[PDB]
Amino acid sequence: VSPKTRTSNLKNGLTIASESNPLVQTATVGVWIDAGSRNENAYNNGTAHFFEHLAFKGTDKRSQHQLELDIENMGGHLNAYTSRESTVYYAKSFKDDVPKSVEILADILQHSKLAESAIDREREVITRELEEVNKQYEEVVFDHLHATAFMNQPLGRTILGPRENIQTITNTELRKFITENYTADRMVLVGAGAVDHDALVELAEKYFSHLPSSQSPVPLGTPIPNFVGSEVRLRDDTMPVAHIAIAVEGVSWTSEDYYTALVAQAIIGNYDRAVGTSRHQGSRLSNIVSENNLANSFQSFSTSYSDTGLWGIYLTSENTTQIDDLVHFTLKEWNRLSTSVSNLQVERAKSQLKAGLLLSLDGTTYVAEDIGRQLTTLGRRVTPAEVEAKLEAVTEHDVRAWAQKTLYDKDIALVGLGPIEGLYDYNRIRNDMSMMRW
Amino acid sequence: MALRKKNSLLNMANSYVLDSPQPSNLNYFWNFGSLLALCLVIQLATGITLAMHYT
Amino acid sequence: MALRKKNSLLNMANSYVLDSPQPSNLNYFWNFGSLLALCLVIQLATGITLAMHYT
Amino acid sequence: GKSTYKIPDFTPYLKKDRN
Amino acid sequence: FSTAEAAGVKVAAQDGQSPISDLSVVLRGGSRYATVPGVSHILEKFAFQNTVPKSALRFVRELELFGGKLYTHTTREHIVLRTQFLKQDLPYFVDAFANVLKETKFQQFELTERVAPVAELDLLKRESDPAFTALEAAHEVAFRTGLGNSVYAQGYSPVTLEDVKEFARQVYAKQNVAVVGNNVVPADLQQLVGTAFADLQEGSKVTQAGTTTLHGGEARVRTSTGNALTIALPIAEPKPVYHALASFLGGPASMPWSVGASPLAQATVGTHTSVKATYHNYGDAGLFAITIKGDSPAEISQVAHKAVQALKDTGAEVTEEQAARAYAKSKFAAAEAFENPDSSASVIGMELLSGVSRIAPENVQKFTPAELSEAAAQLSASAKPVVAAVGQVHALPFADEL
Amino acid sequence: FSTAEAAGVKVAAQDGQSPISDLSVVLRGGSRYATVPGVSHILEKFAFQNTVPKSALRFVRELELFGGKLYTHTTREHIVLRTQFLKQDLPYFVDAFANVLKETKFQQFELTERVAPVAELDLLKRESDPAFTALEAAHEVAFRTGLGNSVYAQGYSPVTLEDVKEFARQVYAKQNVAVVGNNVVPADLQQLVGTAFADLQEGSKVTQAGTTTLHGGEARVRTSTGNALTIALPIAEPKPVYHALASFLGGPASMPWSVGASPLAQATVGTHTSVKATYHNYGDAGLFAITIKGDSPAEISQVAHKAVQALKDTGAEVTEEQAARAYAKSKFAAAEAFENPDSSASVIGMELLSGVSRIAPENVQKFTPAELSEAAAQLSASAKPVVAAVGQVHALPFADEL
Amino acid sequence: ASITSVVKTSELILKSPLLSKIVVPLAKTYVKFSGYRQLGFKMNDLIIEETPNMQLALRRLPPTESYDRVYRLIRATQFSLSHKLATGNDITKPEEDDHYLIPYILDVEAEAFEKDALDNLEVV
Ligand code: HEM
Ligand code: HEM
Ligand SMILES: CCCCCCCCCCCCO[C@@H]1O[C@H](CO)[C@@H](O[C@H]2O[C@H](CO)[C@@H](O)[C@H](O)[C@H]2O)[C@H](O)[C@H]1O
Ligand SMILES: CCCCCCCCCCCCO[C@@H]1O[C@H](CO)[C@@H](O[C@H]2O[C@H](CO)[C@@H](O)[C@H](O)[C@H]2O)[C@H](O)[C@H]1O
Repeated sequence: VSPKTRTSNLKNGLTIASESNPLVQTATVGVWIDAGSRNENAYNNGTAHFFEHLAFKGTDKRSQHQLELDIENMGGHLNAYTSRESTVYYAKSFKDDVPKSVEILADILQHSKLAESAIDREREVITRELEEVNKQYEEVVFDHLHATAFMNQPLGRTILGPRENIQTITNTELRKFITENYTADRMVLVGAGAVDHDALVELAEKYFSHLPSSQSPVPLGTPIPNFVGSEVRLRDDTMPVAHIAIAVEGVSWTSEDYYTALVAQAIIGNYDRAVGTSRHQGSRLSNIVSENNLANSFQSFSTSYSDTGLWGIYLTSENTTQIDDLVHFTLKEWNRLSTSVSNLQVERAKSQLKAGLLLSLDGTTYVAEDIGRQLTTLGRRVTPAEVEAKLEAVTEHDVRAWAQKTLYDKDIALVGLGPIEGLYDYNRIRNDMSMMRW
Repeated sequence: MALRKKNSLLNMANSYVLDSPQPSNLNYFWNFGSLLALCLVIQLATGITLAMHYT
Repeated sequence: MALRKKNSLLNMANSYVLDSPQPSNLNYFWNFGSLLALCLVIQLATGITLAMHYT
Repeated sequence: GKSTYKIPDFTPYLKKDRN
Repeated sequence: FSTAEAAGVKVAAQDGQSPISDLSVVLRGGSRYATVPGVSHILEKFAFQNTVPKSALRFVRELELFGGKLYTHTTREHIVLRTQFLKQDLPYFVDAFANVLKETKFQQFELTERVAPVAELDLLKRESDPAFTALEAAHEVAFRTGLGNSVYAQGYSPVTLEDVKEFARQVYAKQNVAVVGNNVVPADLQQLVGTAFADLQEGSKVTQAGTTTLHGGEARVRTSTGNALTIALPIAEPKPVYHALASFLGGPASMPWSVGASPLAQATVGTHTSVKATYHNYGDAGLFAITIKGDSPAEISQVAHKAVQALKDTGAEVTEEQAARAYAKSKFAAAEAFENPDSSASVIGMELLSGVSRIAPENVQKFTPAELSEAAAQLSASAKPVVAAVGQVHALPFADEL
Repeated sequence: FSTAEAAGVKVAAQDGQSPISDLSVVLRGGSRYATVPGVSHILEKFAFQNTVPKSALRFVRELELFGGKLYTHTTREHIVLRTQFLKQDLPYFVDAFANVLKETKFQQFELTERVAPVAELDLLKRESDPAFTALEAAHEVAFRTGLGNSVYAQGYSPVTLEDVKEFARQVYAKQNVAVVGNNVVPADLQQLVGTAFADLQEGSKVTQAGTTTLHGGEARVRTSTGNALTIALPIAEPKPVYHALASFLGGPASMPWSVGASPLAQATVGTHTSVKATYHNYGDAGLFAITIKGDSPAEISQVAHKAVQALKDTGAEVTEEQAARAYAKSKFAAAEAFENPDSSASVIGMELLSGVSRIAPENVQKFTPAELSEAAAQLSASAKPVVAAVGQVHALPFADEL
Repeated sequence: ASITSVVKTSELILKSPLLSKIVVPLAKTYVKFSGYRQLGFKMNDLIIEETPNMQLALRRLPPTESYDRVYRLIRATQFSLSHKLATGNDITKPEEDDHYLIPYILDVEAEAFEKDALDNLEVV
C-alpha cells in the first residue's frame, strides 16, 4: 500500500498534489500543464515547443547565465517536454533544495524575458532540429501516423511546427500563447519523494499566487477528431530496417473502454529479439514472429488523448522479403480479439497488467509523472485499489465486444518507413482486418 | 509464413493470380487475356456438353 | 549460366527430368511411376486413334 | 513540396461521415 | 538496508510502503574475476535458462502471470540479477534465484542458439554509442588485465561451454552471493533465503588473477559509426575527492537546450560535442575519465585541448562558490544512484560482498577549494595518461599532443 | 644504367643481351605524398584503365598479341608501373605509358566497378599474412602521417573520384616521373621518350605535407587470422650501417629445414616461429624492425624476449667473424635487390627522382665490429620503441615488457 | 508417434520385472531380425527426420557425432544400391549401437510439449 496522494487548491485554482516517500532523499517538483501543441492554430503551430526553448533563456531577474548557475548550485537538474496535449516542467533536487527549485520554476513560467535577440538565436537551433529528428525513426513514424490519422486536424499537427512558422514566430505570439494557455486552472504543481505537502502548498502561495486565471474554468482534462483511414509510405531502400506502424482510432482517457483497450493491447504485447526472455512469451504473435524471424521487435501501444486515441502496433524488421507475412500475422492476431479470445488470454493479460500499472512507478520522477498525468487527464489520482477493481471488471466478453466495435473490419492508419517494397497496398492490408471464415 | 506462399501447389496459383506483381497502370486493353480465358472455358463447357449429344 | 537453367520453360523440364536430384539407391520398384506415364501416353495415343473410328 | 508531415489535399474526396 | 546473514548468505533488505519489490542477487563475478574474456557476460546471459526444476520457458510464462520483470547486467565487479514484482510474490522469486544458483543445466544448445546471440546483440547495441567504446578501450589500456578485461563477450574470443561451466562453479557459491531486497520485509527475506539457499555450495571467494597494475598508452579503434575520445587517468590511490572533482568538472547540462556552467561544458561552446567527466572507484585502483563525443573529429580535437586545459586550470585554483557547487552536485549524484534500483543493488552489493561500508548521500564529504585543486593537480601531472580515440582516428588527438 | 634526360623526363637505361625488356615508369606518388589515405594505391590501380586514345580493353587485347605483361605496385615512396615485353616492341610500350600519364579518363564507373574492388582484393590478400599487418601497423605508430599513412586503400576511409583526379594532376607530371629501361638500348629509349612525353605537364615536385616526426607506442590489431609481433625502432638519422645490422641479426635460414646461424634465427629454437630483421631507409627517417610470426602467442612472447636480448647482446660485442658474415650477407642482399625487376626499378627511380646515388653492390661498405656494436647500442637504447601486435593481442607482449 | 511417447512407454515396461522378463528378449531378437546393423546403421539413424522438431535436434548434435552420422548414411546408401551388406568393421556391433540422438530429441520435444501445455493454461 502506497502513501496517500494529498491534493490542495489555491485561490487562483492551481492544484497542488504531492506523494511523499520518507525512504528517499531526492524530490521531483514540477508543473504539469493541460496545454500543448493542440492548443495552437495553423499559423502559430510550433509556439509551444518554441517557448520550451526560451523558458530557459532568462527571466526578468536572472539572466541566462545566472539561471544556469542557480540550477548548478542547487545540485539537481531541470527538464521540460511539450507533447500534443501536455507540457511538463520539472526539477529533480535534494530534499532541502525544494524551495529553490519551486522558485526557479515559478520564475521561468511567469517571468520569462522572451527577448527578440533570443527568439532570433533559437530560431536557428530549432530549424536545425527539423533536420535531425529524421534519425529517430520511431518518432518519425509516429509523427507521420498522427499526421495521417488526424488529417488536417489539430491532433495531426507536429509539435515542432513547419519551417515557415519557425521563421515567423514573434515574442508577441509567444506571450499571447502562454497567457491564454498557461493558466492556474490548467496547471498542477506536483511533488513526489522527499516533500512535505504543507511545505509545498506554502511555496505555491508564495510563488504561483499571481498566475492568470482563465475566463471559463473548465475541469482538468476537458477536451472534434475524425480519424482518416490512410497510409503514408516513406520508402527508403538504403535503410536496412523497415519500420511500420498500424493504428486504429482508440480510446480517450475517460472512455468506459480505457481498461478494456489496455487488456486488449496486453494480449498482443511486445517482443524484442534482443531480450532473452522474449522467445518464451505467451503472446501468440510473439510466438509466430520469433519462430519465423519475422521481426526484430514489435510494441503494441494504446495512446489516449482527451477526446480520442490511437491503438495499434509498431513493428521493426530486417526481413524485407517477409514483411507481408509479418503484417498478415499481426492483423490476424487482432482478428482473434474479435473472434476467439476467451478467459484464458483475458485472465493472463489482466494478471500482467495488475502489476504492470504499478511497476512503471519506480523513482520519484515516474511517480510525479503519474500524479501529473492523471491529474491533468482525469482530474484526480486514481488509487491502486480502484485501478485493480477496474481491471477486474474487464471480462472476455468485454474484450470481444470492444474489439468487434473498434478493430474488426475498421479502417487503419498505416505508416511504413524504410525498405517497405514488400508491404502490400492499402486494400490488401485493410482486408486482413476481417476474416472471411468468421 | 502464410499458407498461400508455403504450400507448393497453392504457391503456384498465388504467383499467377493473387500476389502476381502487375504494373499499376494497365488499361482496359489488358483485359482481353482474361476474356480469352473465359472464352476458352465457355468453349470447353459447351463443347463437352455438345459432345454428349453429337454423333 | 546454362540455357537449361536460364530459360524459364526449359528450366521446368530440367527440374523434373534432368537435373532433378534423386536418391542414389532407388530400386526397381521406383520404376512404376515412369511405366504409368508410358501407359498414360499409350492410352492417349491409342484412345484418340480409336475415337477417330468409333461412333 | 518539401514537408512530408503536411499531408497533400484530399478534401475533394474525403467523406465527412467516413467512420 | 538492514544487513544480516541467512544460511551463510549475506542478505540486506529495506522495508518500504509500495506494492512493488525489487529482489537482486549480486554476484562477485564481474569481468575482473573472469578466467576467460567475456565469461561473466555469458554467465549473466545464462541466468534464468533451463534449470533442473524449471525450464526457461516455464519460468518466463509464470513470471508473466505474476507480472514480474527480470533485469540482468554485468559490471567489472559484479553480475547483478534483479527481479521486480509485487510484494506478495516474494517466495516465488527467492526460490527462482535458488534454482538458478543451484541447478542451472548449462546446455550447449542454449549457449549456441540462445545465450551467445543475445550477448552479441547486447554488445552491438552498446557499441552504437562511440563514447561507450572509447571508455571501454580506455580501461583496457589502463589496466591490461583484471579491470582491463572486456566486460562483454566478443566474437574474436569465443567462450566455450566448459569455460562458462567452470566459472559458474566458482561464482555460484555462498561466498560470492549477496541478496539485496528493496521494499522487502527484512525478517521475511531472511527466513526465505535461509531455507532456499541452504544447499548452495560454500565455495571460496573469487579473486582477481594477478594484482592491479596501472599503465598509460593509447587505443585507436577505427569505426565508421561516429567519433569519440576518452582522456583517462588511472588512479593508484582511489580517494572520495575524485567524485567531487568529477561532478565539479561536470560536462552534461542541468537544464534543456543549454550548455551548462561546468568548466567542461563551457569547453564545448560553438561545437555539437558533448563531454562527461566520470570517476570509477574499483577498490584498489580508480579511473578518472573525460569522454568527448561528436560528429566532427576537428571539433573533438579542439574540445580535447580545452578539456585538458580546464583540468590544469582547476589544479591552479577553485573558488569557494565552485567548491560548494561541487558538494551539491556530488551529494545529488550519490542520492540518485542509491535510488535507481540498478545501481542501488550494486552499492549495497559492494558493502555486503567486499565490506566497503556504503557512503550514504547525507554523509558525502564537503571538500575545501584546497583539497579539490590538489586532486586536480595530481591528475594533470600523471605519468600514465591514457587516450582512447574511436572513429576517424587519423584525425583525432594523440596522448603526446595533450 | 646510363642516366640521361629526354624532354624534361629523367631516363635511365642499361642495354643487355636478352630478348626481354623491362620498361618501368617510376612516379613520385607513393603513400607519403598521398593527399588522402589510400589514394596512391587507387592511382596505381587506375593505371592502364581507359585513356582517350585507347580503351583498357583494347590495351589488354593488344598487349596479349605482343605477349607483354604488366605489373604495378605502390610503396611509401613510389608508384611503379612495369611492363615486360620483347625487345622489339619497345615503341608500343613507350606510347602506352605516355597515354596513361597524359590521357587517363578517370571515370566514376571504373572506380566503383573495376579499380576499388581490385584494390580491396589486393589488400585482403596481403593481410592474409599477419606479419604484413604488423609491419604496416608499426609504420603507422612510428610516423603517424607521411610515412605513417597507409599504403593500401582501406574500406573504412573511402577514396573518391575527385581525390584520385586531384592527386593524379600532381603526380602525372614531368617533375615526378622517371623512366627506367632494363635491357633497352639507351639511345633508342631517349629518342622515344623524347617524342612521347613531350606534351606531359611540367607540374611541380610533389611534397610531403608536414615534416617527418618520430613517435613510439603500441598498436594492437585484434585479428583471428594468425599472430605476429613487430618490434620497430624509428631512426632519426638513417645510416648504411643499419643494413649491415639487419643482415647480421638476420632471422631467415640460408638452408632448407634448418634454423640458421643468425642470432635472431637461434632465438626461434624449439618454436614454430619465424623472425626477420628489416631496415627501411626513407631518406629523412628510417625504421629498423624485427617481426615475429607464429601460431602460438606464448611462443611469440618467448621469442620476443630473446629477440630484444639478441639486440642488446649485439650492442655489447660483435666478433670479427660476425662482422665479416654481416658484410657478406649484406653485399648479397644488395645484389639480389638490384637484380629483381620490381626493386631494381625503384632503386634507380630513387636515384633519378631524388639525387641519392645508388649504392652498387660492389661498393657496399664493410663495417668493423666496433661500428656494428655501436649501431646496435643506439637501437637498444631508443627512447621511442614501437610494438605492433596482431592476432590474440591479449596474449602478446607490450612495449614496457620488452 | 513422438519419441517421448516411445521412451516413456519403454520405461514403464523396463520397470515392471514381469514385463521386462518377457519383452527384453523379444526386443533383442526383433532388432537382430530387423537387420539394420548389417548396413552399419545405429538404431537412431533410422528415425524420420523431416519434421521441424527432428531438424532442430539434428542441428544440436555435436559436430563429430554429426559428421559420423553423415558417413553412416552415405555408406548405407552405397550398400543399398550395390545390394551388398556390411562386412567386418562396417557391421554395427551391439555395443556400438548407442542412442546418440535420443537425448537431443527428447529435449526439443520436452520444450515443444511444454509450450503446448502452457498455451492452454487457465489462471485459477
Ligand atoms: C477453342 C475451343 C473451341 C472452339 C474455338 C470451337 C469452335 C467450334 C465451332 C466454330 C463449331 C461449329 C459451330 C456451329 O456452327 O454449330 C464447333 C462445333 C462443335 N464443337 Fe467446338 N470449339 C471448341 C471447343 C470444343 C470442345 C472442347 C469440344 C469438346 C468436344 C467441342 C465440341 C464441338 C462439337 C461437338 C461441335 C459440333 C456440334 C455443333 O456444331 O454445335 N468444341 N466448335
Ligand atoms: C487412362 C486412359 C484410358 C483408359 C484406362 C482407357 C480404358 C479403356 C477401356 C478399358 C476401354 C474398353 C476397351 C475394350 O474392351 O474394347 C476403352 C475403350 C475406348 N477408349 Fe479408352 N481409355 C483411356 C483413354 C482413352 C482416351 C484418351 C480416349 C480418347 C478418346 C479413349 C477412347 C476410347 C474409345 C473410343 C474406346 C472404345 C473403342 C474400344 O472399345 O476400343 N480412351 N478405353
Ligand atoms: C493462370 C492460371 C492459374 C494457374 C497458375 C499457373 C500454373 C502453373 C504455374 C507454375 C509454373 C511455375 O511458376 C513459377 O512458380 C514459382 C512459385 O509458384 C514462382 O516464383 C515466384 O513466387 C515465389 C513466391 O510466390 C517466390 O519464391 C519467387 O521468388 C518468385 O519468382 C515463379 O515466378 C513462377 O514462374
Ligand atoms: C514431368 C514432365 C516434364 C515437364 C516438367 C513438369 C512440369 C512441372 C513444372 C511446373 C512446376 C514448377 O516447377 C518448379 O520450378 C522450379 C524451376 O523450374 C524448380 O526450382 C528448382 O530448380 C531451380 C533450378 O533448376 C532452382 O533455382 C531452385 O532452387 C529449385 O527449387 C522447382 O523445384 C519446381 O517445383
